[PDB]
Amino acid sequence: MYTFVVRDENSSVYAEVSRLLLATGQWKRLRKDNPRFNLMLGERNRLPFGRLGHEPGLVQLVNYYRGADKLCRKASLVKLIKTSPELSESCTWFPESYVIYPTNLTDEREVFLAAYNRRREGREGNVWIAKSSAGAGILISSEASELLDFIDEQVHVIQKYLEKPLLLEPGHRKFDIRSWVLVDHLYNIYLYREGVLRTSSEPYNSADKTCHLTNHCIQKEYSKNYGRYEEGNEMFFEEFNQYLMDALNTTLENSILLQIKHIIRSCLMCIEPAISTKHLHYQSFQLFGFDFMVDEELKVWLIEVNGAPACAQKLYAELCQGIVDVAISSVFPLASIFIKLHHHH
Amino acid sequence: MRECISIHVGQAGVQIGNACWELYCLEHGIQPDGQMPSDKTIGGGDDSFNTFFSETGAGKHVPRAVFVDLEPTVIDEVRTGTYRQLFHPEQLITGKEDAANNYARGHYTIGKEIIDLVLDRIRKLADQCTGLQGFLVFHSFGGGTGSGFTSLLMERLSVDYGKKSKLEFSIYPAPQVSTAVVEPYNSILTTHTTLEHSDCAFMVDNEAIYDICRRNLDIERPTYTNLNRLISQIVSSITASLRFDGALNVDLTEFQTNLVPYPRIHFPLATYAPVISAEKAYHEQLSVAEITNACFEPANQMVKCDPRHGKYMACCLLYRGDVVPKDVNAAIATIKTKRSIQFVDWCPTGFKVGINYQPPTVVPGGDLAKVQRAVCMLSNTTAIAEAWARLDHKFDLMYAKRAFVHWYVGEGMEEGEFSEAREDMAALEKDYEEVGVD
Amino acid sequence: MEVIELNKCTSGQSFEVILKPPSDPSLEEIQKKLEAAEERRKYQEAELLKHLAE
Amino acid sequence: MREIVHIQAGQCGNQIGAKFWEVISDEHGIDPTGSYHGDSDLQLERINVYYNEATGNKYVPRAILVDLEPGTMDSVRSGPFGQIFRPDNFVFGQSGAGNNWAKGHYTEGAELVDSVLDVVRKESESCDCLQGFQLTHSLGGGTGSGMGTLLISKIREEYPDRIMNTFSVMPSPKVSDTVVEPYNATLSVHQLVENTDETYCIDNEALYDICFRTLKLTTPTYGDLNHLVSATMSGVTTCLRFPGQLNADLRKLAVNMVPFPRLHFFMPGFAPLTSQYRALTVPELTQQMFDSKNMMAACDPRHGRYLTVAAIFRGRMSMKEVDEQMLNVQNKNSSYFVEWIPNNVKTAVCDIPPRGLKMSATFIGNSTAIQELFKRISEQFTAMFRRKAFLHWYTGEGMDEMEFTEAESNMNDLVSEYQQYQD
Ligand SMILES: Nc1nc2c(ncn2[C@@H]2O[C@H](COP(=O)(O)OP(=O)(O)OP(=O)(O)O)[C@@H](O)[C@H]2O)c(=O)[nH]1
Ligand SMILES: Nc1ncnc2c1ncn2[C@@H]1O[C@H](COP(=O)(O)OP(=O)(O)CP(=O)(O)O)[C@@H](O)[C@H]1O
Ligand SMILES: Nc1nc2c(ncn2[C@@H]2O[C@H](COP(=O)(O)OP(=O)(O)O)[C@@H](O)[C@H]2O)c(=O)[nH]1
Ligand SMILES: [Ca+2]
Ligand SMILES: [Ca+2]
Ligand SMILES: [Ca+2]
Ligand SMILES: [Mg+2]
Ligand SMILES: [Mg+2]
Ligand SMILES: [Mg+2]
Repeated sequence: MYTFVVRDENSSVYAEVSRLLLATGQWKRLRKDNPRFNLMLGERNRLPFGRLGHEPGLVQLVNYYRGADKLCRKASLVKLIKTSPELSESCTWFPESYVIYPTNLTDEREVFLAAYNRRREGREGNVWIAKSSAGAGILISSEASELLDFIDEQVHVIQKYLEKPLLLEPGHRKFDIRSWVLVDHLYNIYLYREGVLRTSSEPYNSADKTCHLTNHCIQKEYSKNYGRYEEGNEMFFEEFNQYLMDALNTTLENSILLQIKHIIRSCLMCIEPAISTKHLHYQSFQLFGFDFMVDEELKVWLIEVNGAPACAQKLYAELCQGIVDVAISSVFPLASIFIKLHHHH
Repeated sequence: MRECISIHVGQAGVQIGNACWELYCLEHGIQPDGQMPSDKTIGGGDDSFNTFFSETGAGKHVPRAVFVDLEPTVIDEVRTGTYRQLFHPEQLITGKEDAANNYARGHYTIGKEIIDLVLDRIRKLADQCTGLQGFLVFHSFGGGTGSGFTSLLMERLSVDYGKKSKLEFSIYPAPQVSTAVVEPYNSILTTHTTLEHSDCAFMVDNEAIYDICRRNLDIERPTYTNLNRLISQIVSSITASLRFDGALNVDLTEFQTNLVPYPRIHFPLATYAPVISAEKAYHEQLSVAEITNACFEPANQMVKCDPRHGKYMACCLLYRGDVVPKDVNAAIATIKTKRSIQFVDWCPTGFKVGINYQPPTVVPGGDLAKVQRAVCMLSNTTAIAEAWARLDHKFDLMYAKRAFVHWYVGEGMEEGEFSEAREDMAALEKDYEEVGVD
Repeated sequence: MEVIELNKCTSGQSFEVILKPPSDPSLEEIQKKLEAAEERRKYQEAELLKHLAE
Repeated sequence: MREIVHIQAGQCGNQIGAKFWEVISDEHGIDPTGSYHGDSDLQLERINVYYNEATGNKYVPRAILVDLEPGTMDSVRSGPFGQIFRPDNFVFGQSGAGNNWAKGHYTEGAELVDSVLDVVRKESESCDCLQGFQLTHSLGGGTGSGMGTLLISKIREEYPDRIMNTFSVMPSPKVSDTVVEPYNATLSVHQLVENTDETYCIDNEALYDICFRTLKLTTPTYGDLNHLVSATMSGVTTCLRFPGQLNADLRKLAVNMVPFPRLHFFMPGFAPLTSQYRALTVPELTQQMFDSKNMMAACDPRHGRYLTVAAIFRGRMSMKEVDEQMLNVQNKNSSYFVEWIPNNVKTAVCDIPPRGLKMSATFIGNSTAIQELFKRISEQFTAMFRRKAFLHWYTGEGMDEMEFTEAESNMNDLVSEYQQYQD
């Protein structure tokens, strides 16, 4: 009879995991402040990692990797890619990005302007985007003056805006690919076989942020074609793969999925020495949400990594069961839907 | 040559002290009767080992140590132990009824009645010193005497020896061997009143020592004897520079200079390697790189915590045995390319290295196997604050209900001292977070 | 990686390696606290004896 | 040399006290003549805690026998180990107490208490470092209950800085002698709330059920009930009588067991309880030790929460497996241990097992479920007091109805205090 505690009532993913654990009849839930637990579904902010692994006779497992925020923060991700030799500033699958602290507060203002002028002089597309972790507040402009003035009005980052995205037909619309990745206590990297494309219901216009931001909340609030093409502006891999074969004469695995798996491994292997719990007094696993962008050349670009992601309604049951199977039951056995990305530890 | 006086308070302090001086004698070739054949200066001398041992006209090398306990049962072991001939009776001070795991009882009630006697006995040893550096104080956090009387003694020492340095070896409480539920109370109370009086304190979590004994020594249920044997090895590695010829950490002042840039943050993390079981007849001797790499494994630290999620302010490598500087630098370079070692911006990213050619000494018949080379790393990491957070959380749980508080108030202590000590720990935790977190 | 302050003797040697440059209460007050606490004990015990006398 | 002074008062107190000394005397190798004939130095390591040493290498129990009638103490002197007690330590009157708390506390008992304190003073004066006192008595009678609590009050006045510990037998209508037992017990409980640091609550209802339901004794006698108490008292005092690290003295035990001064009433438990040669594994001891059927207070532990717990394992066994099983109990039933007292369960192990057993376990629990015991006594008290029934036995000794009203309120407060910490 294993025990666990719930410290994040707003987690829809682990609310199902907690429900599944109870349904097994072998997991007993405890008060959120009871220390004699085997598993902790910890809170998002200020998770007391320092108090884990100090209970004699209790194998303790938590659903978050301490130090993973470096990968799940806008500014942190940019700094990690540039400063990490495994990724290097010459990274080809990550858009050119710069960290810009507001003037009312190192910083990369002068470095950003140096590359901006090169594009303006070189006649190249000089459209950038500004964003931060304190958003639902994103500004897309071709003038660097508006981007810098907007930040001054929270640390923000500016990266190159992909002006040539792969547009789905019919519709001539934008989209993004969400991939769920589970890393267990052994640091095996499991990629959920099922992905989702959060597509924009409005035609892409390169000359209004409704057709540029593929967020599910913006498409269901400011878009007038929500659910026209696919239910909830969510196209799954089965349909997307069929489209790639009919339109571009290729498969999702070859044109896109190979680059996605390559990007997932590079990011997770880079921080492995810093967050691995191999020889630690407590063990960690975590579910990640990778968001990618595809251009017209079928090149995959990494946009953001979410450490506390949600899941598609139709995929909650399958994914949450996989979490219990490979992540929880592997440490606490009771009485595949993932693709293992093998690597060197 | 400048003398150091060792002070052992309470059961934990006394028993750990007994194991250390046993190891010192083996290391310096001092026999149980106090004779030292290698010492050719009979009755005197200013050698490195004389910082811990005085010499009589008859050639006896008497440790510069004082043993104090509010109950006589533990110190009576030393009076009839193997090394009973080392200490003269004036060095062993015992009461009749102990502090009953009550800080207030050890600090106010019983401590007030024996404090003057302890100081007078310490004064006797101080008068034998041409130039006293300071004191080394051994005690537990959780015991009533170790916590309550130690804090009273540290205050008086600051008054009577204002210019002398004071270092601590403190036993952090662990339930697997704990003897009282109020040990979180006593830990915070003693840390609050001792913080401004200690220049450098080496905390040893019994949990870490307990698990190292079970994992590396194959001891199913480690006892205090098993724990103290291992603790004495770490203590010996820390004090070896004071007892042998060398150029690193040659005096107590250098410990603060090299390990403590900020006074309040004076709790360095100790990591030791290798710990090999004596039952293993033949064990593959570890290299310099391997034992150096093990210094960055939480499983070998005296306090379980993750330095990867903190920042370093200083770091010393204390090697014993077959170790040359060339091999140390090669191991350090490799570790930098595979480990997460973040220093604070206002400090250089480097290591102070000390090498003593004599390999570690092991007590005959003990549980530790003889090794050709060993290392103890002393790093001032903010990650050690995890031990404060754990301790403070348990304090908060009990104090919110005032559980057991009446025992302390009944001894004359005011309830306000609880919240005062807790607020000081809250500030201490805040300082660590400001230094190690962005 | 720079090695500095190399000191060698018969029993060992020490040195430093740099990998990157940087970027009390008086005796009077003590006795007052001890006596203050002892006085509170006397007050508490006197009240108990008063209670037992009733 | 931390000595304990033992006091046994009244019929129940002296009959159980005598059996206790018979049991521990056998464990320490002391014969009825006071001579030691053991075979292990662990028996004499802490022998002075309960025994004085006289001329000729004789060990004399540091026990004082008190009663307002000579009957029971005459049987003790003429019974097993009767000659081992110090003759001058028999302090008795002739009138009796008629199962009347007022007689023991105010009239008959007051006439005799000074001579008892003289013997206590003589025993304490020859102590190197007196820990405190342990009193064995019942609460339902007159001498143990009334004069027992009077002794405690006067001992505390003369030795205020000493620990006061009692083994108190709680009355039950199942095993009852008089209808006034709830009166005597209620009056005594308030005395204990104020003047003791540790009270082991022994409920005669539980002892009878164990003898009948568990031990298969169709017609249990007081002698059978006292067998359980003897074995329980030996277990709870193990940490005091043998070399150990946890709860080795009365004060440290109180510090570990009593988070609040008034909540110092403990539920004792013993295991095994067999009707007999089969070996009992460490997991089996642990389960039985925490089983309500092995408790002595007749209180369901699942009806409350454990503030603190002291466990003692006796015999040659795997201390590793002991720690594992204890951690399994806490981790599999953590809801029954308060979370605001971290690591409130302490475990001790002793190599010397009790007679006739290779392995045994003793349970000492401070549970809020003990309020059920005080509620039960309060209901029986009120059922009679609402009609002032049988009060004349007490008003005839000078007591007033107001004193009964205050005792009723005091125990209802004690019940309320337990209820706030159970939530
Ligand atoms: N490592 C180690 N820890 C010990 C030893 N003895 C006691 N402890 C720890 O110290 C704490 C209890 O403090 P003690 O030193 O035993 O108590 P004390 O200092 O004698 O003070 P009193 O309450 O008066 O007995 C517990 O957490 C024990 O685990 C020992 O020999 N070695
Ligand atoms: N460099 C870039 N080039 C093109 N489009 C971009 C872009 N950066 C962001 N976007 C667009 O903006 C949308 C939202 O950006 P981002 O993913 O940073 O927001 P968010 O983090 O609030 C949503 P989520 O957490 O679901 O990823 C993306 O889904 C994408 O459509
Ligand atoms: N367990 C046990 N209980 C007893 C014994 N004798 C009496 N009692 C209980 O004690 C109460 C009577 O008190 P008693 O000791 O006889 O009165 P006293 O002599 O005036 O103190 C009743 O509740 C009895 O059930 C005994 O030998 N063993
Ligand atoms: Ca000499
Ligand atoms: Ca000072
Ligand atoms: Ca008379
Ligand atoms: Mg995101
Ligand atoms: Mg002690
Ligand atoms: Mg009777």
